[PDB]
Amino acid sequence: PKSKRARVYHLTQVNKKGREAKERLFSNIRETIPKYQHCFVFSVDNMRNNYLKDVRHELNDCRIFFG
Amino acid sequence: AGTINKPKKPTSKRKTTRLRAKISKRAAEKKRKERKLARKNPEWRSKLKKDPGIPNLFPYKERLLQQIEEERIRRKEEL
Amino acid sequence: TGWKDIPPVPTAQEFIDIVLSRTQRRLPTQIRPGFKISRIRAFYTRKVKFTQETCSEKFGAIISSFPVLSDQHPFHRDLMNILYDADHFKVALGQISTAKNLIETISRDYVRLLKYAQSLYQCKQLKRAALGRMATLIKRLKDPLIYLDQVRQHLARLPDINPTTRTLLVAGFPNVGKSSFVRSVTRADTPVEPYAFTTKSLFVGHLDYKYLRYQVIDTPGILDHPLEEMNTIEMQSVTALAHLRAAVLYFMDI
Amino acid sequence: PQNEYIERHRKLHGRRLDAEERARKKAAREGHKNSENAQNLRGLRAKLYAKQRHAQKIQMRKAIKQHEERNVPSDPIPSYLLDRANPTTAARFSVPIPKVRGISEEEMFKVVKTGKKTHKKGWKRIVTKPTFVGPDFTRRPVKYERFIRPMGLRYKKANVTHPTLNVTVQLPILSVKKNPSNPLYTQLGVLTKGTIIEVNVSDLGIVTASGKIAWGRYAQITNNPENDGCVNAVLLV
Amino acid sequence: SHRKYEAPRHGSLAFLPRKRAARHRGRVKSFPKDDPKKPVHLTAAMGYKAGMTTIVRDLDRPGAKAHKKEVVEAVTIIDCPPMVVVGLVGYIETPRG
Amino acid sequence: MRYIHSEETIPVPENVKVSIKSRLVTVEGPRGKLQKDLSHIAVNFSVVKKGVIGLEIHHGSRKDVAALRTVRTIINNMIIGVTKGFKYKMRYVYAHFPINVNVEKNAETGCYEVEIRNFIGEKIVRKVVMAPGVEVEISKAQKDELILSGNSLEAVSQSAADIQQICKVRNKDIRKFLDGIYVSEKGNIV
Amino acid sequence: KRGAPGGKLKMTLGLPVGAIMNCADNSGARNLYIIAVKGAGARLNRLPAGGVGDMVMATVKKGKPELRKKVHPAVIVRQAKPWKRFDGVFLYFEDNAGVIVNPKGEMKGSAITGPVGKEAAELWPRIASNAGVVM
Amino acid sequence: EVPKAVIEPNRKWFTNTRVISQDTLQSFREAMAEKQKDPYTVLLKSNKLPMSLIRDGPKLEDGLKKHQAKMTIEREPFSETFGPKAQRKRPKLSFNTVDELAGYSEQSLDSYHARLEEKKLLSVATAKEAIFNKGTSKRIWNELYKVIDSSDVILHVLDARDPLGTRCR
RNA sequence: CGCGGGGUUAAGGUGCCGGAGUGGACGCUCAUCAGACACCACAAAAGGCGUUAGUACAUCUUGACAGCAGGACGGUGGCCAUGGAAGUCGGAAUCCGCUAAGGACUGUGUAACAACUCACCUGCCGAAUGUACUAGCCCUGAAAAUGGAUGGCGCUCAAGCGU
RNA sequence: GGGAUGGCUUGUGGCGGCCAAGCGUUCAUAGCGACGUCGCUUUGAUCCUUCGAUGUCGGCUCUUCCUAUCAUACCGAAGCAGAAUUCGGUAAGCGUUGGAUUGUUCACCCACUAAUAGGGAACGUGAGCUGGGUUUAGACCGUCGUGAGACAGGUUAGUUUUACCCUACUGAUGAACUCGUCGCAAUGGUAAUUCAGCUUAGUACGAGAGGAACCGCUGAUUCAGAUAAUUGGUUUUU
Ligand SMILES: [Mg+2]
Repeated sequence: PKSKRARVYHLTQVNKKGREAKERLFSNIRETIPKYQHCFVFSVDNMRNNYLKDVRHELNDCRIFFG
Repeated sequence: AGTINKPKKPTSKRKTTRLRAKISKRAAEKKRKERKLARKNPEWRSKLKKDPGIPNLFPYKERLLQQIEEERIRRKEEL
Repeated sequence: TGWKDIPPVPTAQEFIDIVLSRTQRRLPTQIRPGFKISRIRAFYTRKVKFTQETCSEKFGAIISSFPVLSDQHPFHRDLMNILYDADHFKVALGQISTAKNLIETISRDYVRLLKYAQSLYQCKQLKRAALGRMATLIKRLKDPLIYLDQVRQHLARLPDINPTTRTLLVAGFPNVGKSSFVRSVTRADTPVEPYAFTTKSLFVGHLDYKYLRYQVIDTPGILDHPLEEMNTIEMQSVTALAHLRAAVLYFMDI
Repeated sequence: PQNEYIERHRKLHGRRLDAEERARKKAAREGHKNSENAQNLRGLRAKLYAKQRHAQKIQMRKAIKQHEERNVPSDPIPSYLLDRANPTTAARFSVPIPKVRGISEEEMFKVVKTGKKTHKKGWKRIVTKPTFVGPDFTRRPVKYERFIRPMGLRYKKANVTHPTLNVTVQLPILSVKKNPSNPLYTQLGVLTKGTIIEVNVSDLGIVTASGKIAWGRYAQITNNPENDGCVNAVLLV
Repeated sequence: SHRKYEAPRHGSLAFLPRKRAARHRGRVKSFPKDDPKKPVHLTAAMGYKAGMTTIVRDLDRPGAKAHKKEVVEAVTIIDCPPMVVVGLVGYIETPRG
Repeated sequence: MRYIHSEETIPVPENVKVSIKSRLVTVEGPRGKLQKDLSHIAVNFSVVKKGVIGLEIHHGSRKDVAALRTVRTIINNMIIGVTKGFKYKMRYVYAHFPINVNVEKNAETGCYEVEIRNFIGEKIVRKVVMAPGVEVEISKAQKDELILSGNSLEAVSQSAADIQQICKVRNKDIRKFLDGIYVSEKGNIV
Repeated sequence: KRGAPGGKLKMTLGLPVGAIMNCADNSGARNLYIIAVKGAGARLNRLPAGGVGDMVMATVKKGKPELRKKVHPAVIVRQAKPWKRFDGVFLYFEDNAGVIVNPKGEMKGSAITGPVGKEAAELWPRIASNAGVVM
Repeated sequence: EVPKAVIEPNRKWFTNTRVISQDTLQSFREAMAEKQKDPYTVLLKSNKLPMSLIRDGPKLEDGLKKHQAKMTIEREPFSETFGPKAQRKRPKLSFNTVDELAGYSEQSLDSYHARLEEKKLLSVATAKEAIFNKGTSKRIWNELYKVIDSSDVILHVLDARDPLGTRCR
């Protein structure tokens, strides 16, 4: 296929994460499991979710994963 | 361009004997000159060329690698 | 009158492309080795002379179109120094004239050599040598051409201030209503805003009083520090106050 | 209008209502347009387009490689010479050009015809290559001038490069020492490729071991002055 | 080599050949295009050239310099006795005309 | 490579009737009838399912396989035209000279006609004839707005483009002279 | 704007390049030598020529020395070659004469001696204002 | 016949052909300083000398003037002075106080009026006739330079009625 | 290479001119003067969002590639400079927190802010993709001047190209 | 007696150093190397530095072709406000002038103009007319030569003189088909061009100075085809 969309190489600082981010998320969750008495599941459906920053600040003794 | 409505003078594909002979002579001279330059070439050349190897899409490449291992082990045992 | 009739100043690469495309297209290109040597000499001599003539026309147009600072009224001379550094202005035009003279010298030398060249190959080499040396000289002018094109655009948009007519010069601190007064008495579109240095260049409007035409000059504001600490914006107003014989309206906000 | 009036007009009235859409669509059509130019332009215009596209592709590759490598003087000089533009600075007594193309007398000299009859006398010869005539030169009378060295082909200076110091200076020519094709060419002072000339090296500031100033040295001509319109030489050091 | 000073060619090649006309009576090469919605009418007539004379015209040409003024103009008189109709020719359309 | 079989599908709504004969497609809806000849494209039409049209190409190259996507969208646009319709809103703006737009319906031809006057003070009257089936109305909700509506998207958008191109400023700086008639909204009637 | 006036009907041109005509004004010049005609077209070997009402470029051969060193625009007001007006009248004057003007048509001198033609008077309002007789 | 054009290896190619001592240079500089011109003496044979090491240097005013432009560009490049990336904020002035500015404006206006009056004291005109270009032809000046190249003595002939008028400087 | 009859071939050919195949097999190619007796030059490591066949590296149901809906933050208006300058006129540094992720910022924008946008992340979706090279064929890779040439017609799953 | 370089060329210098993606090489780490870069080759100046004919071009008339486009037409871009332009694209349909200057490479000046574009068909030898390179015999001066004479040269005067042939071209007749009248239309040719004025409008636009365009109207330039009422010219109306 000679006719193709030219891919834009980005001259920006931040690169794609890859499998390293997945393994880091795995290790962070599995290392936070033994330190806490309860693990809640919460849902935020069709919401902007920028207020989770304030929720994380308020619950400073808790650990929130949103991955 | 307005080629379809107003075409220009055609570029002839009919060769002349003079140009054919001159092109043949220049090609022969270029072959001789290239042979001479290859004979006086100072660029380094490898004794053995680099092998491409086995293509990855060949479905029994791993089996061929196993056979290569077995052959070299048998050769080492025999020697 | 103004300075809108200055022709556009190309970059060095655009200049080279323009000159060489004129030479390529406005002259015949096909010459044969089997022709007479005088015919070959005439062909390449004409190529070199035409290239030099195009360069001379464009450089001379640049030199003759831009203002001569020494020929201006002292207001326009000082204002031009404020807007563009006068040393840089004269230096850029000096480089243009020097390149024009050197291109003519190169053309004369290679025409003289083409008088004695003995073959098409030698004539072609001398022609290419002359054109390449001209292109090198033009390529050395990269920064002055960019600077002069920017100066040309700003000069084209400068307001026309007659320095010997009836003029009202509105001066003062920033934010005291200078542009508001000028908008209220003239038709000039000088913006009015609450922040300091809304007006960054001289603006001129006009009015009629007793069947006579007056010009009114809105200025950037002036701060209370000596002349050595003033930037170019405030120094435009200082130049207008120093060199224009006018009626000065100093605006104050009590 | 005065000052930045088109910018003020944009501030007060905006642009045309389809301006952003048309610009976006044209930028989107640029890929097809560039391919159409690559396949349909002709002649010199096509050649210049292809060369300039080659230059863009090389520059883009360099920028991409530098951005990949974002996450990763030579000779000792004193402090007063730091941050200046300094040159890079990179028995058998053989010259750099030991052999050049030989020039026959037929190529060197052309016949100047004299006389008013249809058959012309042909004893005069004109030198077709650049020459050096030396100081205090007065031409022979025309009745006794066999060899014509025209004034437009006479040279006095040369662009001499020093191989060790890596500098090129324009220097006066002192004399022509040896034209490799013919001693007659040497005597006439012909400046062709491979010719050994004597040059004035006062500007180069060369001091001998005894403290004397060396102002005359030998250079070899490395170009063809009859084709270039200049004399280029390399100092023999 | 090229002609040094340009000049247009003498005469029009549209009126070639400059031979004698094949007939004394002029030939109507083309009649006006027929519109069937118009009423029936004749498209041509014959006459005999008698000579020329001079007239004075009271000109009504708005925008012209000679507007509302008298102009002297040359005219041609054609003697036109009535024609007599004696025949009718029918024409069909074929792929050869 | 030649692909043995390639297929696309078009869903048909309940109020639509589609008739295809020798690649001549006729689409019937509440809003009327549209027709389109697709015999320049090699395609086999079928009824795969109740309310689904199947399009297929046999032994085709990549280009022939790709052409079915165009055929699919073209027929889907005819279906959308006979169901919901197409509507293009245009806005005309000016600086000093008010643009006068008058809309008539030619009784002889059945087409709408748009006359544009006083475009930057010009004295000529610009006349654009709409494609048959395109209706033009001057809006009452908004100032200086025309509304072109119809069943055929191509006819509506080409009529809008003809109006856009007839009012072109020539030999003036277009950073400064902003007058014109521009397409401002595209959508469905329903 | 160039010197050629608009709205001028075709007339017989009587004065080609090289003609010397009288100066009908009091600017100091006695005669005018035509070197060019405004509005003349391009034709091989054809001398440019003007008639009454045309602007030409002229040099002064006889007159004040201050006028000798310049090329002045001039308007032909009288010609001796017969020409026809639109009323069928063929007419001519007894000499060829013109007046020096500027490119805007305003006269250098302040009075005109003799009559001027209707064509020149109608095309140039300053000449019409300075004419005593119009024929 | 094409010859063999070859340069033999030789130690003479890599030596100094002409050397001069510092004492000799100083003596020649003293000769430079004490040289006087006599119309009744002619030059018969020039001495081959390194004259760039002997002659007096340029005057300091011309030496600084000849580098002022490149100095100003090296100090302040064109793109930093005017343009979209320009950083110039402080102008260069010929005055430092408001009183000096008032005096400067007065003197500038006087000089401007003086130059206008000088220019004023100093229909298009007809072209200069081609007869007044005689004596400036390329053919004539080619003949002149040919004669100069061929002659040892040059007799410049002057009309006694107008000697400086006929003198060719 | 004597004068003849019959038979068979070489080089070259078998759409018509033209004797002999619109012969067979698998592919490739669409040229705004293709190509058909090319090799040389133009001409390069040349330019192609033409079209196929490959090689290598890489991503991917732990959801790739394209999109759409949203996030894109806090120390912080980081330092210097500037009339003003807050990621976005400049000079130089370019770290930390919260992180799922988010540059001391990729562009638009403001006098400066604001606002928008990109990098990067999440949800929806759903199965294959991306990049760089290599080999074919095709286009461009420079042309003058009376009207003309694959020998001519003409030929496009060829009557072109490879076997 | 013998004769009378060419699928060349075009727009971007040479020499020297450095860098360099890549090519090679990886028992040697050399060698090649695009894109680039750096060195040599007046603050808008000076006008007191014109640097060698062995090589020859012209002019008139007239036709055609190329496009490498000066103008006219359309179009893309630019602080392109308007006006005037500049850079570029398609385009050869249509134009592309009149003079001065020979103490000279006759090339540059002046003006008109919409514009005063560049070439080929000769100059890769070459019977149209007529000037210069140019040169038989007469003559003078300069340089050389003892001289006859020759030339670094300069000046003056000076014999080639078809066409009725074939073809081509332009026109004109014509056999065969009874004579004639009215027609058709294959094919070949083909034609128009540019400017100005009035209106729009002192309007859009503009701080001001200034200042358009479409529709509408009237002339003129160059070209082309006719004509003779009138005005000039011509007179063997002898
Ligand atoms: Mg304010």
